[PDB]
Amino acid sequence: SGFRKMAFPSGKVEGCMVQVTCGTTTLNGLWLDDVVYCPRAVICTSEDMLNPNYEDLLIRKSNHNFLVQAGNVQLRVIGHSMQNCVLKLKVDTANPKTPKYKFVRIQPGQTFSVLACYNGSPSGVYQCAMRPNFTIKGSFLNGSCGSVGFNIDYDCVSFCYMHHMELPTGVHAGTDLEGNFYGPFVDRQTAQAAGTDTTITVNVLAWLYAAVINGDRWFLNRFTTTLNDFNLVAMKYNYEPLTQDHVDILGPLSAQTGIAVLDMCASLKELLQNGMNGRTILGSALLEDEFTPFDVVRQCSGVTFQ
Amino acid sequence: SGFRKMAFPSGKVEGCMVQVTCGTTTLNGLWLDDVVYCPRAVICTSEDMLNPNYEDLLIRKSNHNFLVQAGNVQLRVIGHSMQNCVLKLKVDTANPKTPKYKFVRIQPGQTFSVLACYNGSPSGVYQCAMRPNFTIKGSFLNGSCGSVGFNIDYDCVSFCYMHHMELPTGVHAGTDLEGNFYGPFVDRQTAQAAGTDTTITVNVLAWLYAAVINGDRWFLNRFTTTLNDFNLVAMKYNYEPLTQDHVDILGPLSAQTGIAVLDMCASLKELLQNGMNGRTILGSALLEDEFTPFDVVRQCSGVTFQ
Amino acid sequence: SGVTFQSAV
Amino acid sequence: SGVTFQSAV
Repeated sequence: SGFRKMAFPSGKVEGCMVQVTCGTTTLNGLWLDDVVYCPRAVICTSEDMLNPNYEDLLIRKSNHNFLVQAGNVQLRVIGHSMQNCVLKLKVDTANPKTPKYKFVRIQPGQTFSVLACYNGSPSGVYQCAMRPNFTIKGSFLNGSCGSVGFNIDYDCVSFCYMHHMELPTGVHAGTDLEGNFYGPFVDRQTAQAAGTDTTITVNVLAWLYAAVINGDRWFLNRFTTTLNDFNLVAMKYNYEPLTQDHVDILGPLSAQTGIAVLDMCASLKELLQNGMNGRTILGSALLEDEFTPFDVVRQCSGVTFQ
Repeated sequence: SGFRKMAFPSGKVEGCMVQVTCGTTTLNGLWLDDVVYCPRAVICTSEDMLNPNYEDLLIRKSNHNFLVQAGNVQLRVIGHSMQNCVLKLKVDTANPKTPKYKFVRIQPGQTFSVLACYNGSPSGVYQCAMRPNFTIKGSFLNGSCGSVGFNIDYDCVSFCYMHHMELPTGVHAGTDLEGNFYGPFVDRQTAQAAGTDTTITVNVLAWLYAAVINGDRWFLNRFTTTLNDFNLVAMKYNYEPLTQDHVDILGPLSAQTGIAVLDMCASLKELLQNGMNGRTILGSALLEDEFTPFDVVRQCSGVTFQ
Repeated sequence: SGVTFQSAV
Repeated sequence: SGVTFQSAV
């Protein structure tokens, strides 16, 4: 029993973190096989960031302008190239700790673990979601640039996020591991702001199912709703529309608990319309949207507390 | 910026997890040097648990009754002994991945990371606190027995918790790494229940300081309080008394933010008396008590967003 | 209730 | 504001 915001064990990623330095700028990189991946902003002074032309800035650099430190060992850079907003530094040594891995670009609403790192040294691990507005609500300080987000499935690390910057509202923006930003953001010092965000409806429904599996039913009701009528209410409360695909994805949780998806939707509609009136769900006084249906299945028992 | 429930990177502990089997019972153990540590309940059938005499049960076992599996390798047990509620199995091979480590027995209100594990395989990492009633609000399923909690300080792992059981309210009880339960609990199938719990006042104050460091001040006020008067209100709301030592511990956060501890106490008194009236702090609609003053300092910038 | 030991079979 | 790149010096 119990339900916690749970990250994946971070050891497979810890063994990949290194420090990259170019000139006076230092940040983290990810060392897989004989390549180190890091934000291309490592080549910029803070003055370069106002209107960088990265192709122009990088042609001015040579391999020896890049210092890569892995623990107590300097790795010699023997090639470099830029892919979107990431730099790829070929080094003379393959990381003996390279896990089985993939790079994946995730959809909004998916969750992942972040290994926050400073100067190549992992600091902490936490779980977060890609928001609908393509920011993450992370926890990052100066020096965190280059930290990665990931999911793990049967000892294969799927990397999905590399950290680049913090927006004025304190939320975070970054790229996939091929250097493509999530959202409209760019690696330039210019006005950029997070768009209005929305709540991830299918994840709130999954978490209501987690609450039932763990033995709680107080918020349920005898009603149902049509998908169309639910979405009319969702739109009013700044929730994303629920699609039939989301309904299908919630099938396994629905089957485990005996609560039809549209019936859980009627429960959520009532919660949005009336509030919680002093009650909590899974220890929270707000509706939580950072657990996917897969997260719930992975963490909860396969036997419901009836 | 940002503030998340953050665990320590779990890799140093992942390399220590093994599976221990005695008869039909399997659980997790912790392999450090040439010793494996696990709950002594591994030697019990479910019938033995009604009124076990563990000294009697263990004298009936030999070294070869214990099967220890580390990944793809069987470790041969060459000695065994019982220390309180933990069993120590001496094996023929020292774990080459043993980190620098200590065993520590923590005080209530301290936090730690839990590496949830099944059949010797780590599943997830999350952060929790030792509650005042000496339970933890974890997330554990069958097979999780033997999973450990820990803190890390400069590459030294301080292990503080080994998981043993789940109480009827769904909260969790276990031991230090020397096998002494936290709280009044025993490793026997008998009526046991968590005592009434309380809120960890010094941790709520630390988290209010985290909120200020991150740029938020809405809940502050122009008032102060005496320590005695604060504790009169704390007692009314089921908060632990704040001691002068707790006040001293909050010194560094007070100095960073310019908010006297007793002034933050006046803020908390007002929050307890009036509620939040629809507002949130650090994304929560409840007052959070699972961050210690040290957790806040470790995660927050050393420069306040003024 | 009683308690639940969380070994595996 | 602008944005904050989070490298180190």
